[PDB]
Amino acid sequence: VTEEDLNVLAQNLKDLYNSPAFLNFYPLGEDIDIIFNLEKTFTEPIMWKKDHRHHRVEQLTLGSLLEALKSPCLIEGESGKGKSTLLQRIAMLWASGGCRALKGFRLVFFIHLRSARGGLFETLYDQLLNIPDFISKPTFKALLLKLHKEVLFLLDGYNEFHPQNCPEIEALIKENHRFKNMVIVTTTTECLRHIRHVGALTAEVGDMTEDSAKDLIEAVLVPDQVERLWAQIQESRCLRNLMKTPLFVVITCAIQMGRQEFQAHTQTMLFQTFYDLLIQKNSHRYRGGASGDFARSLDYCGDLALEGVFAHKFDFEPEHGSSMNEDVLVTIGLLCKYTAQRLKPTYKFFHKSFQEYTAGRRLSSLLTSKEPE
Amino acid sequence: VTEEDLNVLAQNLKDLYNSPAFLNFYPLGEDIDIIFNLEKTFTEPIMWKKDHRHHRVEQLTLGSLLEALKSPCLIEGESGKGKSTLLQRIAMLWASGGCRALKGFRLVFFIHLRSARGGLFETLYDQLLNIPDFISKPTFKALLLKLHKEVLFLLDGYNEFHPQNCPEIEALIKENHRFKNMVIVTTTTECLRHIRHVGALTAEVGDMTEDSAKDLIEAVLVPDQVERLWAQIQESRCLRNLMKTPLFVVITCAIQMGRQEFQAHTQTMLFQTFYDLLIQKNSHRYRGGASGDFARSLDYCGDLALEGVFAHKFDFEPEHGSSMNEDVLVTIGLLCKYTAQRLKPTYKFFHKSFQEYTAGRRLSSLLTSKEPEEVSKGNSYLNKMVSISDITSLYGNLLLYTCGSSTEATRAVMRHLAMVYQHGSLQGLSVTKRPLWRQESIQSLRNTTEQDVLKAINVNSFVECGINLFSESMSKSDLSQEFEAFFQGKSLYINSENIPDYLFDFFEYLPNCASALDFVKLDFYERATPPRAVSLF
Repeated sequence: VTEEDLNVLAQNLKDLYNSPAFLNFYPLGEDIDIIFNLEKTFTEPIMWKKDHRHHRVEQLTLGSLLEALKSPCLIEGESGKGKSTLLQRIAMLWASGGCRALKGFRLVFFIHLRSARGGLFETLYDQLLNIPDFISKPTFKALLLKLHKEVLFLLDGYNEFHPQNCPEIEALIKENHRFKNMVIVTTTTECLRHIRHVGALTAEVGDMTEDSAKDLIEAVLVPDQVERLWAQIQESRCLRNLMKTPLFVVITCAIQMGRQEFQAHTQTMLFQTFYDLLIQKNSHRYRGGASGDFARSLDYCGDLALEGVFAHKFDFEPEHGSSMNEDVLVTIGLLCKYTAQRLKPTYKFFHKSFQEYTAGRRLSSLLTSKEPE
Repeated sequence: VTEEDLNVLAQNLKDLYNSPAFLNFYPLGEDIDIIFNLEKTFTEPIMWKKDHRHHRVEQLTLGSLLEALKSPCLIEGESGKGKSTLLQRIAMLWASGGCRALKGFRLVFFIHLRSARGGLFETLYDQLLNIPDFISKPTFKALLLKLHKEVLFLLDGYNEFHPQNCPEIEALIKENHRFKNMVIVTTTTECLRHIRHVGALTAEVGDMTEDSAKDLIEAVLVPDQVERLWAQIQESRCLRNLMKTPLFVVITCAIQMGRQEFQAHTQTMLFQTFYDLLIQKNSHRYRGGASGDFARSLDYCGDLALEGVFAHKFDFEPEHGSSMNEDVLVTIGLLCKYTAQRLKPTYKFFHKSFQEYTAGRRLSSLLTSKEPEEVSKGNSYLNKMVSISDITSLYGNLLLYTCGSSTEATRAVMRHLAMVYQHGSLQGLSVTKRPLWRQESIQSLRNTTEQDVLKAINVNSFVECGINLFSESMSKSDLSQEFEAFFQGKSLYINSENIPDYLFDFFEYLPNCASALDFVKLDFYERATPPRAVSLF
């Protein structure tokens, strides 16, 4: 293998993203479905470049980010599906004849932070698989540098990231000044402060428009069924604004399988299914406690959850000492937190008010409790 | 070996499928026979491409799928013989001079998900066997790619699939974007969601036409024997629609070996043989439990089976916790399930109503049980049901299913038939529908109003149910004091235009109890010509 066939492999890269796995959503193991296939669901992402002060600076979309792009990305957004497969499809835009700055990269490689295997470049072979056999890893670095700007990489899996297989992960980002290719560095936000000193670019995924998010609802629902829902979020302004994030939409999308029109009817009972899903996600992730009883920790801070409605704020600071493990919920996403100086936890995963049902629930846990007191 | 001899091996592939094993059906170890040789039995498959929403999009057959084909297939259908050998014969169509898009592939290889052996390509050698000796596995992949679209592969065995020999199975499908050949990926449906993200094509095997399915019956049966059966599914619309699937056909096909014409006679007793066959298939597949007592789990959910007739639905959600193992039946096929978001189990393997006998059977299991209280528990399931009335819904037929199930015990059933005071239901029925008139009759001369039978309109509706019930436990003279009393104070009225064949049926063992009824009423139009009527008297 030589570099003259990089006009072969490049085409192959364009067909790496030409598959439903990239285009069908939530790609496994559920496949819930979160929403729908990514292409009908896909739209330009609300993002905002931020300052070092810790506040937003300008409003970007990828379409306007294309020529303004720099590397590494410290670009971040609130947890959920997030970067999803939409950046993958952004690559797919590089492979759909997209704007020139998507072709400003002769080769584009999707990268997986979430899974890794020696030899470490073969992770991509263990993922992308289009890796030719002649190219040793040194050869592969030498090859990549033959060009120096003609490759882009998306890193997928920032919380999923663990200590195992940790080296030559920061090398793409920190040693990017000598790796010469550009790259988009995946972030969750709990974690971001682990690379807040590496990336020449940085943006915050702003909450999506409610209206734009209805373009999500549309893909599975009949269009009148969507209009029925459109009447349904008129029920309340708190319901109407749920559509800011695609996740709330997913919360009401999971319900249409049995119904032509529905409500919960409570905005909170909608919210509870999502909490159980949260339990579902973290069962492998108990991170201490017994079985599912890590769940018990949210209950341990239940009178706290009680306090979110009650202390006029959904924001808390985890208790000093062994109870700091309460911020397990940030790990769970019940309480995901914003990196900031003198930072303290909040429930927002997008919309901290989402935690209102649990506060009502704790009261219920009190009402259905073993004794009158 | 080189590629210039791929015009040799290709011909050999065409004779791989040129064998009875491909063409004779169910290919081992039974060979039941399911139906017949595949060629007389073979027809174009009802399939429907589906959307990501989880509903059908268009109606395809393979013949129209030939040029529209894409790869991988997520194409699926309800469990049974399914893809059978019919796709194998589709290959055989590629090797029978078939349409151009079957020859759009220079080489076609049948693949077995069900059995595998290293080296893994030699599985095909251990199956197809036409694998030349020079071709190492790398050589074989390089060779296959020399062409990049000129090979098709059918994967056979999706539930049969296991963890052993699992790698380079998804490589044909997921790494198909670099394997360049097309391929049809076998699916069962319980399993499908394991590749719902790999296949560029996807279709749902729609239930076959009843009429088309008779082309199945024809291959073993004499043609008049088939016509006799054609009269036999006229017995009931539920029987008539059984032919939607080839399996129900197999259920009645297994019976012709001793008979020129037959019935079960119950649509359910037909259904029971199929259940036992289900037990037969899964004995190697006990998947927990002791011996055959995995069967006991359906019984464990027996009061559930009871509920399928009873909870107006054959659909259930398996119990949270260790009992989720109940969906063993999905593994068994008693309850196969549709993949879908927020999915819960159903009995359909094709036609979930098939489970109606087991619900009747559970009641029987209660009636034949070691003690009177379990029987009364079975009886308490009759505190659930109001008269024949419920012929409109799942418990109507239920007493039938109770009876095909048990003998003497249906006297208990006859007791509730005496506990009927509702007269069925009067909705949608009128004493002025039988004559077809809006004007005074002879029956009208007997009364001061236009109506009256209407009030107790289903007095003879009861009788049709009754002849079936009499017939179902084959209840002879044993249940006669009851039936003299059950049709008492009632009248039956027949039109000549709509004369049933089933009235001489009751007259099996008890024609005399006809005089429990008051008047049998007959309307004779068009011509005085009634020899068919008298034959009854």
